[PDB]
Amino acid sequence: NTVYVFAKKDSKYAYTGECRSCLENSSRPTSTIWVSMLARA
Amino acid sequence: PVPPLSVRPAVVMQGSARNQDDLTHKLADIVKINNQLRRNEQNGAAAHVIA
Amino acid sequence: DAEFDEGFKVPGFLFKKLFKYQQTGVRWLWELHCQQAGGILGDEMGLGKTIQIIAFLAGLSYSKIRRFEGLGPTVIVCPTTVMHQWVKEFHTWWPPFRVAILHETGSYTHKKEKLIRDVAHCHGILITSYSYIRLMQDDISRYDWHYVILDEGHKIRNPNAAVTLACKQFRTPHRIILSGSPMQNNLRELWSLFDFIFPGKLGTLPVFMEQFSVPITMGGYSNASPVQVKTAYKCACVLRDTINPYLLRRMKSDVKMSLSLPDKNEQVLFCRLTDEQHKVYQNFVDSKEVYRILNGEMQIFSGLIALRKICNHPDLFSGEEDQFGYWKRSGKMIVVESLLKIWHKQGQRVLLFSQSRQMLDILEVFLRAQKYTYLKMDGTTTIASRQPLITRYNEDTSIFVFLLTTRVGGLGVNLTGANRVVIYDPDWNPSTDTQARERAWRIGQKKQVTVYRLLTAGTIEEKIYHRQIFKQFLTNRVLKDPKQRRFFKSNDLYELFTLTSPDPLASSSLLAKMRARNHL
DNA sequence: CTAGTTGATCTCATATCAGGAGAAGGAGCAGAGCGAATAC
RNA sequence: AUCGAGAGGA
DNA sequence: GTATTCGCTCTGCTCCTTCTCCCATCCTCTCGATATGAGATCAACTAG
Ligand SMILES: Nc1ncnc2c1ncn2[C@@H]1O[C@H](COP(=O)(O)OP(=O)(O)O)[C@@H](O)[C@H]1O
Ligand code: BEF
Ligand SMILES: [Mg+2]
Repeated sequence: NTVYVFAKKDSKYAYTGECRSCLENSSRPTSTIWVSMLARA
Repeated sequence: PVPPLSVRPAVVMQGSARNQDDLTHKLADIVKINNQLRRNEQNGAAAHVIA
Repeated sequence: DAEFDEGFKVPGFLFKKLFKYQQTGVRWLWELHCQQAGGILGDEMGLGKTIQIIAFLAGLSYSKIRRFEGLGPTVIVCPTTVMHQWVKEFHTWWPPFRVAILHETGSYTHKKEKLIRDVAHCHGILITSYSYIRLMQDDISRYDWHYVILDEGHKIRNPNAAVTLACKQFRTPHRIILSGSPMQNNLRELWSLFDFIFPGKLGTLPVFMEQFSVPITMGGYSNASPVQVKTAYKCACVLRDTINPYLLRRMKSDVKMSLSLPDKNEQVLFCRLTDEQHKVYQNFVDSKEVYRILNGEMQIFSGLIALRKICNHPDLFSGEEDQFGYWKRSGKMIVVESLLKIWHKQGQRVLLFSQSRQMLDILEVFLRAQKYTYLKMDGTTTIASRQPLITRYNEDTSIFVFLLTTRVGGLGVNLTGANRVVIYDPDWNPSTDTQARERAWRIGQKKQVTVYRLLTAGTIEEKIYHRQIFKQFLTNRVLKDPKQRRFFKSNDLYELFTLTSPDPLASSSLLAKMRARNHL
C-alpha cells in the first residue's frame, strides 16, 4: 500500500511507480498496480 | 528406443515395494497414449481428436 | 422350388424341411444380401440358426446368382466345440459343399496356409475358431472371402479384444453373426456387434455411448427421475428402430406353438449355507482383506472370487469321509444330492453346469462317490472328442449326469438327450447362464425340461443374480420392448461383501411422430 | 504310427521485483539498379 | 534406497 | 533515340524479438515424501 518510485537503468522506462495495494483485513492477496513512465511527440 | 533396465533401475525399497525410475514411468505414459492413439487412428476418430 | 424376389431359388426338398420362421429368416438373409449389408440372426438358442444359414447358402450357390458365381469362398468362425457340429450339419443338409476345418484337429495334415488357399480358390467353406482368426489374421484376410458368418458372434462383444479387431478386417460386406444373445452386459457389446456387421449404423463408439448408452442405462437405475426414464424410453425406441432391419430375433414364445416344444420351467432355488460354510464366509467378510477392498486399496477380484469359491464349496480351508470336496460341507451340494436322488429314481437325465472347473472336479468326485454314471466335458478335454462325447450322451440313456463348464458346455452344442438342467453357480454374465439352460430346451427335445438355478441365500451369489437381472432388464429394454420396469430390488452398490443369511409419408404422420418423440 | 497327459503362454472376462549475454529470425525502410514505358 | 529440502564446515 | 522516368526486385542494414545457455570446489548432518481362472494353442512328452 506504499508507492515506491524506482528507476531501472536497463529498461524501456525512465521511472516506474508501483503500489502493492492490499485491503487491511486479509480478504484477498495483495493486488499490485504499476504506473510507469514510457522511455524517451 | 526403450533403454534397458540398467539405464532405469527399479530400486527396491526398505520393504518389497519396487519403485520404478522416472524413465520407466514416462515410458508408461508414452506407451499408454501410443496404444490409445493407435486404436483411435485404426478406428474412426475425429481429425481434431486424432490431432 | 421356392422363388424369391429377383433370382434366388432354394431347392424345394431343402425348403420343405425348414419351418415357417426359418424360411422367413432365409428371406431376411437374402434381403440383406441384396442390400449388401450384414445382420444378426438373434433367434434364441435352439431355434435353429445353423440350418437357416446352411439353407440360405445352399440356395445362394444353387441359384447361380450374380467375381463370384453363386457362392464364393466363405469363412465360418465358431467356438471350437461346435466346428465338427457345423461340418455335420453342412454334410447332412447340403452335401455338395466342401467344408474344411482350419484347426489342429482338422482333416488336412499339411500346412494350414495351403488349406486356406485351397478353400479360397475352390469356393469352399472354411470353418475356423476365433483363436485361429486372431492368430492367422495375416493369411485369413488376403483372399477376398464372400461370407464371414460368425457363429456365437457375441465373442466379438469387446470392441478392443484382438479377436474383434481381427474379425473386423474382412473386406466383404456380407457379415453375419449367429448369437441368440447379442447383448450380455451393456450396450457397448451391441455397438461392437453392429460395427462388425454394418460399420456405420451405430456411429463411432464415443457417439454411441453419449447418445444411447448413458441415457438408456442411466434411466434403468432405481433412483431414476421420471424425466430421465422418459428420455431412456425415447433413446431405446430410437435404437430399436435403428437396429430393426439388421437384427432378426425370434423368441421361443412366438415359435413355440408352431414348433411343438415340450413344457419348460425355470425355478430358482435359494440354497442355505451350512454351519461350516457360513462360518468361513462370516470369517472372510470379517477379514482384513475385504476391509482393504472396501477402502479401495486392493482390487475387488480377490474378495469376489474368494466369496464365490466359499459359496460353491469351502475349498479355501480343505477340512474318514472328510476328504477334499466332501458334499455335506456345502449347502448347494446337499441340494444337488437330493435333486440327483429324486431325478435318478424318476429315470431322468440331468445336465449339471458349473462356472468353475475346480467345482466341476469336486462335483465329479461327489458323483463317483455315488453310483451315478457321469460324463464330463470342460476346457481341458480335447476338442476332437467333444462332439463325440455330446453324441454319446445324446445316444445312450445309461449315462445319467452330464457335467459341464458353462463356457464350453454352453455356447451352441445340442444336448437334447438331457432332461433336467441344474446351473450350480451363477455367473456375472446372464447370457452364460441363459445359453447353459437352453442347451436342453431345443429342437428335438421330446421331454419336459426344467431349469434349477442354485443360489446361496444372502451371499454373494444372490447379489450376482441381482446384477445379472439388472443386465437382463437392460437388454430387454432394447431387444423386446422399451417399456421395461425399472430394477428396484437393489441399488447395485459395493456392499456385496456382506453376509445376510435369511431366517411417401405426407408430412403429417412423420410430423406427428416427430412431435410424439419430442414430447417424451 | 498315434492318441492321451503336462506345462507354458496368451486372451478374455468378471465392478464400480534486484540476470545477463549472445546468436538466430523476421521486419520495415532505404536505396541501388535495371527492365520496360511514355515522351520530347 | 531414491528424490527433494534445509542447516552447517573449509 | 534518348531522356526520363519508373515499377519492380535484390539485397542489405539496424533493430527488435526469441530463445537458449550459464551461473566455484569439496565435505557433514537432519528431515519429509515416495487379481484369478477358463479356454485355446502348442510343444513335449508319455505312453498305447
Ligand atoms: N428345420 C429343421 N428340421 C430339423 N431339425 C432342425 C431344423 N432346424 C434346426 N434343427 C435342429 O435343431 C438343433 C438346433 O439348431 P442349431 O442351429 O444347431 O442351434 P442354434 O440355432 O441355437 O445355433 C440342431 O441339432 C438341428 O439339427
Ligand atoms: F444359439 Be446356439 F447355437 F443354440
Ligand atoms: Mg449354433
